[PDB]
Parts: sequence; structure tokens; C-alpha cells
Amino acid sequence: MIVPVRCFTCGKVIGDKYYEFKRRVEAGEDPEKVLDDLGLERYCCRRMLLSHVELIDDIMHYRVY
Amino acid sequence: MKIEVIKKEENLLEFYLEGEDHTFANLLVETLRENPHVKFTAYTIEHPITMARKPRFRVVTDGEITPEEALEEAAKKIFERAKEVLEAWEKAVK
Amino acid sequence: GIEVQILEKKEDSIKFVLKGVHVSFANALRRTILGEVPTFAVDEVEFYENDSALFDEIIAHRLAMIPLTTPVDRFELDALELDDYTVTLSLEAEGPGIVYSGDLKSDDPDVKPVNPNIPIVKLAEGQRLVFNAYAKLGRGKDHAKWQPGFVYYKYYTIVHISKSIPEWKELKKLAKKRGLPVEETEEEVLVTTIKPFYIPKDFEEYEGKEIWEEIVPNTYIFTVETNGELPVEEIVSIALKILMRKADRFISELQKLT
Amino acid sequence: PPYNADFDGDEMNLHVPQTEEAQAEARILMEVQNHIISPRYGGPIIGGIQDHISGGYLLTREGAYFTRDEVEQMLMFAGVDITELPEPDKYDENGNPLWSGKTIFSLLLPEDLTVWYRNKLCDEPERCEALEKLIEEKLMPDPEEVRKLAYD
Amino acid sequence: VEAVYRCFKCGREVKLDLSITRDLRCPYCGSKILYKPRPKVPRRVKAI
Amino acid sequence: FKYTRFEKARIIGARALQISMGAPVLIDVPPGITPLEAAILEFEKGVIPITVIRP
Amino acid sequence: NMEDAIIINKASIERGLARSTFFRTYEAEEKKYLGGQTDKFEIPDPTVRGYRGEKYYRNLDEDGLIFPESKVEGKDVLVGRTSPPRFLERRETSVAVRPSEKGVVDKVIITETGDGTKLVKVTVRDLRIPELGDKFASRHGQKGVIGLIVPQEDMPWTESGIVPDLIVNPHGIPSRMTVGQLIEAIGGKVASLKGRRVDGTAFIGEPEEKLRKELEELGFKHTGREIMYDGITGKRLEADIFIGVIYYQRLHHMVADKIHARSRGPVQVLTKQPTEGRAR
DNA sequence: GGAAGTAGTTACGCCTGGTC
RNA sequence: GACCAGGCG
Ligand SMILES: [Mg+2]
Ligand SMILES: [Zn+2]
Ligand SMILES: [Zn+2]
Repeated sequence: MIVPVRCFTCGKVIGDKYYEFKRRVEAGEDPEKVLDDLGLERYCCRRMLLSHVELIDDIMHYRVY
Repeated sequence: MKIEVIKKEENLLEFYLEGEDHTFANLLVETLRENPHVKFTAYTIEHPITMARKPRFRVVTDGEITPEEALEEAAKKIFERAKEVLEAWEKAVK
Repeated sequence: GIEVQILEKKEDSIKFVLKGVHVSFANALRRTILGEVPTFAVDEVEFYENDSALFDEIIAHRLAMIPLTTPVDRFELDALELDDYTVTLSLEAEGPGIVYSGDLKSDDPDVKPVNPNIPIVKLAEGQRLVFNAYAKLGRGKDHAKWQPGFVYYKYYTIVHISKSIPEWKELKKLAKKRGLPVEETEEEVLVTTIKPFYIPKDFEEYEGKEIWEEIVPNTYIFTVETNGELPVEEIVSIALKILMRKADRFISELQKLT
Repeated sequence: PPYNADFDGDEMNLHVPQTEEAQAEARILMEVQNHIISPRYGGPIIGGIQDHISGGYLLTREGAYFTRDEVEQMLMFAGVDITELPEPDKYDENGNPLWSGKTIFSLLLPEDLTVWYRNKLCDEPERCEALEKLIEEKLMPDPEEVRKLAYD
Repeated sequence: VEAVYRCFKCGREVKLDLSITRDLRCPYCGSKILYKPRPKVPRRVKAI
Repeated sequence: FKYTRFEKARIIGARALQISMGAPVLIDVPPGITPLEAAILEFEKGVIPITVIRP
Repeated sequence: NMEDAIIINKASIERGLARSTFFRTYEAEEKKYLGGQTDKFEIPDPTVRGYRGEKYYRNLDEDGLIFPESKVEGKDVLVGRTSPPRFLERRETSVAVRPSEKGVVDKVIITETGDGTKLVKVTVRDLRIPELGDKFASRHGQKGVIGLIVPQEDMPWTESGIVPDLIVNPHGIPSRMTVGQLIEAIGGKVASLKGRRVDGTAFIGEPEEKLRKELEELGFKHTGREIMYDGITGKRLEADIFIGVIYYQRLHHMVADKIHARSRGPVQVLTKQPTEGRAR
């Protein structure tokens, strides 16, 4: 849905890094280099950013009022 | 941290350390093992869900020191070790 | 004696060597850092109106996961019994846009989100999100929200690679690539294992006798990372004081028994 | 094994007897202590399945030794009552006492039990035949002589 | 009894009484479906 | 005289049922014991008033 | 984790792993009987027949419908309803949540049926945090329930600082012969380390040899085994532990939706025997 | 003896929903 | 209440 605030495994905060990672990867930079620059060294943290889906945009359209 | 004695035979003390977990229990038993006068010391969590915070100990000494003395000395050594590591850490970080 | 030597001191993490200490005390220090040191985290939220797509439970959990700065001087963080001070973080956000953690207010200047760029919810046109979030001290052993950070250690080992080994220079170059401190002699090359040194597939045939590891007794390479709630040095100091107080409480109860 | 349950979503029904006669009938005739031996083949149906067997092999196999802390912890975990450890079998390069897995396993056997048999780990029948030949001569072989010819 | 109601297709509020009005419809877009709105009262939620 | 499993079960059940209806316990029992446990204690001690008849 | 059971991390659950919400939609229709004898949406007075406790109507509004976002527990009513008398005062036919189900009222809608009667749908959402007994599965057919929930400080950790979110017994691997799960763990670790997802197509996917070589070049053991430490005692395990990233999915067979207990209750009219079903 | 007919069975629970 | 369908072990 929306990017998790913390890594499920070790609790490192990765909420802010997702949008930077997405824009840098779309810019054409190497994903490994981007993830290293962001500070995610453990592959548990890299799993959180690499496998996340922004589903909030696709469901914001329907309101419950 | 409540102590709930279960057995008080000669040179044997079995008790529940209510309020703790593996963290303190393991440190206590491993620092008790190095005492030459202790013949058998161990601990166990009877159930991870029901007795998660009630470790159970068995302290058996040869007889020259009572198990209460052994636990007192072990806790004193734990406190001294923690203080020394704290001093070293504060010296290094500063 | 007991020696502490710092390898790499970063802003959000520290890597140090702990020497002259049994494995039990290292594991106890790691466990106390993980689950004893207290921090501030949102434990209860009062929602006045939430028109967003996320439910109240989801937003409350995301608020609880948001790290909060923990003042050190005002509160006794090494006490066995925690204080009941409650910080009221409020939010009055509406209209199109995305709500960040920097939009939260606070009744206490000290307690506030460390990172103001953490997304909370994406709001559409006309949606309003109003709540007052209450934070209190707690321990990571109860819920993961109160965990100060992350911590782990490993054995301080020196890997011996015999110089009689053909193409040992490739192993030396690999050790240099990984950044591990490496020393070489006339008969062998020693690779201090600051980080996990794993022998490649080609050299696995020598893993038995020609190349072998040597565990330095009572030495561990620790790695403590903070989430911004507390300084890492403060985390380690508070954990050590927690262990000291636990030992003191055990001594007092034991004396009470006799 | 008696229930054929495998913890992959299994559900089991629990019935509470209500009359004292029914409770006595259940507790005397149907308790799980009994029914260890199967009426089908006269053999044990309640026994170790996977981890018990594999851990037993890792314990009692050749060259498997354990440190004092491990021995005390495993004995306390198993529930075995004990106030003194047996004499260690080996000594480490640092002088640390080490216990064999066979001694730890023997700590929980009846003091009168005596039996011999070949298990599934027999790959060289010559060693088993040598052990049987040693046993058949007097039925009470010298323990050190058996330890010389010990086989997995 | 006058009760506050929210339409389905449009989010703007509609006022009527179900017991009296035989026919329920938003009198602006002709929508037969309505939302009972969330009362403006505090709600206490535990963040766990 | 060796009781079978079924004879033992019937004797213990009848004794527990009697105890639950006010029949005095023939031994001393710990407080809080359920009537079935009292009957089992009675049988283990050996004071068994009920006798089984066989053809 | 013996016998296909699964061991899971408490800290991972508390951070959102495998969290889910369950939705149920109750329906109440204002039925129009013959002769103009209609039923009414209202909070019934205690003078009506079949009246439940006055506590069960705590969240109801004067209209007869429960306010949204109001916490509702078992047996609490959502649509207070009274029907014309047919006993041989108005009978009660209100709609309440199922006896074993709780939650929060997410949405209350009001509408009109095909024939013209009023119809209301109430949706209740219940937060289901994973607990013991919930069924988890992988894409390779390894079903299992949570046998234990272990704190993070009790979980083993790797020399690289990796803590498992889940532990599976090795005894379930060889009897099932799922080498694909091990290859998927290797591929998941390689994908996380690379920052590029691994192609696992049926016959043109990345070969296992390439994945092992890439894992070797990334700085890890090619076998996927890593040196692990025991959380409880603090010493490293004797064997190198196989660890990786596997895509696990939580199934809808939750233990909260299956537990059932009946001391005594309703019976069938014909046979006087207990009724059938968890719902009744 | 056929050569067709006829009848009688074909694991045990459990859960969900939907329509009569 | 009995019919159907889908699942679970
Ligand atoms: Mg099964
Ligand atoms: Zn992580
Ligand atoms: Zn409208």
C-alpha cells in the first residue's frame, strides 16, 4: 500500500528512502549503487525497498464518506 | 525481581526468578559456572509462552559455600563486569 | 583486562571491538540493547476525523513506527520502573497532498519525530486527517515500537592462508576488496575478519588444513545502529546501566530472601 | 504418530467427560501413558519422529563431545534430576573438560537395562560381527575392550 | 427525525428521514445510495 | 487377586461417584483434590470397599 | 517448527509482517409483509418481544443504525429492527454481529431495494495480527502453521547482521524434494543484494549455477550457508545455516475463524440434539 | 449352466456462502 | 430445515 516505515527484519527506518530510490532508479542509475548510497547494506533492508508496491494511489480514488 | 524458592536441600537451591528472561538468566548461570565451588548450575524456561518470564535455576555446590553465597558472588561479579565495561566504553567514545 | 576499541564511528552507527569478556556478557549486552533501553513511541491515538484511505488502525501503527527523539537528561532511562510522562503529538492536516512526519506537532520540544520526511498518508481533495497521538516510554521486549535501534556482534577471527597455496594472491586481492585488514608473512597471509570473510568456491578444497580460521578468545566485533531516537553511545551506556541495576536488584532480593 | 497429525492446518476435537464414571473410565483406560505399544503389531507407536532421532544421532555419534555448560543446560532442559556431573571423558587443548554424547544419553537410562542390536547405520558388518563375537564369549565383556572395538 | 446523510456518487450532504420518506434519493444527482457519515466524536485507538 | 483394567476402572468410577454424593473418604486427602483423584488415591493406597464378582 | 510447523519473529509481526484486516458485511432489509404490516428500523423499546439486553444497543443511533467507526464486539446489534407480532407486541428481528466475531464498523450505507424497501449494509473490519495457528505457505507447496512466536532477542543472527523473519525445519525439505524453494532462497538473496529482481521463469529463468556464482561474487558463500549465532546462548552454531529470502504468503485459514466451543446451547426441534455449525 | 434384470453400496469430520 | 458449489486435514 504505502511504504513501510521500518524494515520488517531489523527495524531500520526506510520510509523516507523509497521515493529517492525510485526516482534515482528511474533516472537510470545502477540500483545496487543507489541502495549502497542510501545506506541499506543488509539485504533485508534492500528487500523492503526493492519489492514494495505503491498501492495507495490505486485505492485513493474510492471514498467512503 | 521476585525469588520463588522450590527446594532448599543440603547444597541445593532451586527457585523461580520471576520477572526476568533469558538475558539475565544466561549471564547469571555462565558467571556462576566459573566458581570452582559450584558442581552443577543450570537454568531452563519450562514453557516459552506460559513461563516466558519465570526462569528456573538449580544451584548445587560442594558444601564449602551455600548456593545463596554463590548467587551473591555471581551477581557481584556481573555488576563489577558491567561497570568496568561501562568505564571502558565511556573512555573510548569520548 | 576489558578493552573497548572503536573501528568505525559513523553518525547513525558505531562498530567497536569488545575484548576480555565472556560470550555470555556479550550476548547479554546485545539483548539489553535490543529490548531493555527505553524510547518514546506512540502508544495511543485519538482520532477526531480520518477521511483518508487508510483505516485508523493502519495510521496508528504507522505513527507508532515513526521514531521519536528521546531526551536523556530529563528522564531516568536506566530505571527498572519507567516514568509515565506522556507527550501529546497532534496533527491538523487536510486537502490534497501527502502527510509527512514533520507535520506532527508536539507539546514537548524534546519529543518529536526524528525524521520529518517519513510518509504517513496520501490525502486527496477534501480529505481531512485530525488526531492527537500520545507517546510514552516502553521497552522493545514488549513491542517492537520501543526498540532503540539494531545491534549484533560476531567473533573476532583471524584467517590464516598458507603462502604455499597456489594463486594465494587472488585471496589477498579479494581480502583487500572486502576492506578487511590483511597482514602477510613469509609463510602465510593473515586476514583479520572485521566483516564476514567467506572463502570462494575454488579455494574450498583447502578449507580444512591449508587455509583455516583462528578465533581470538573473548573478543567480539559489535555493531550498534540507532534509528535517531538516541545517540549510539547513549544506547550502549543505558544498556550497561540497565545491566548494573538488574544485578543490584537481584542482590537486594537475594539478601531479602536470607 | 498415533493421531497422524502433522501441524499443517490440522484440527482436533476435544470432548470433556461430565460424569465421574466417565472421567474415571477415560483416566484409567484411555490415557496417553498407555497405548505406547500398538495393538496392531506389538511395537512402540509413540516415539521420536524426526528431530528426536536426528538429535539423538548428533548426540551419540562417534566423536560428538559437549562442553560443561552445554551438558548442564541440556540436562536441565530435559528435566533430568542431577546434582553432580559424571567424570569428563576428554580434555580440550585448553584443558576444558568435555563429555561424550553417549554418557549424556546414558544419564537417562535405567541402571539395570542391558541390550545389544544392529541399527540402520551398519555399513561394515565385520565390525558388528567382531563386537558380537566379543559379547558371546562371556556375556559381560570388559567395558574398555568394547570401547576399543566400538562401532556406530 | 432529521438525520445527516452523505450521497454515494457525490460527497455532499443530504438531509431526510428514512421512516417518513418512502423514496430515498439524492435530490441533486438522483442517486439512490447514501452513506451514513462518521459522527464527529473522538475515537481512542491503541497503536499496536 | 489381580484386577483387570476394566475392573479397576469400574471400581474407581463407582468410588468417585459415591464420594461425589457425600460418601466419606476412607483416607486423608490434600485439600482441593477432585473426587476422581480422591478415588484414585484410595485405590492406590489399597483401601477398596467395592468387590468385583466373577462367574 | 517440527512436523511442518513454522517459527516466526515477534518483532517482525509487530512491525507489520503478515498483518491483515478481515471485512464482513452484514445486511438488513426492511421487509414489507402482506396487508401493509411492515417492519421498522428503530431502537426497540424493552416492551417488544424477544428483546435483547439494553447493553447490546449501546452504539445504535435513534434512526436505528449503528454509527460508523464505533467498536463492536460479539452479539452487539448493528441494525435495530422490529417486526409485526406473530406469536400465538412487536417481535424483534434486529441484526447483530456473529457471536465469535468482533471489529470496528468501517462503513454503513443505506439504500433502496428492487421492490422499493429500505436496505442497509454494514461492514465490520477486524484487525488480524498473526498468532499461533495461522496458516502460512510458500509458492513451492510448503504449508504450515505458526508453532511459536519468538522475540527478536531470542532469534539467531548471521555474521552479516541478518535476523530471520521465519524458520523452517530442514526435515520438511528432503521428503518433499522441493529444490525449487532452496533455489528461490538463493535467488532472493541475490536479488536483494543486487538491487534487481531475479527472473524465475519455468524454463528460461536464471540458472542455479549463475545464481550461485553471483552470490559468490557478491561476498557470500556460494552454497547459501552462513555462519549463524545462537540468540539464547550467544555462541555460533556448529554448522553453517542455510538462509535466504523466500516469498511467503498468509492464507485465509486463520485460527480465529475456526476455533469453536459449545458447552450447551440450542437444539434441533426434530431430534432435540445439538444444532450443526460454528455459526449457530 | 446361461443372459439379462435388479438391487445395494461406494471414508470421516470440519468450514464458507448462496438459494430455496 | 435440505440442496448446490467451493475449500480444509
Ligand atoms: Mg495435516
Ligand atoms: Zn533491515
Ligand atoms: Zn448525490
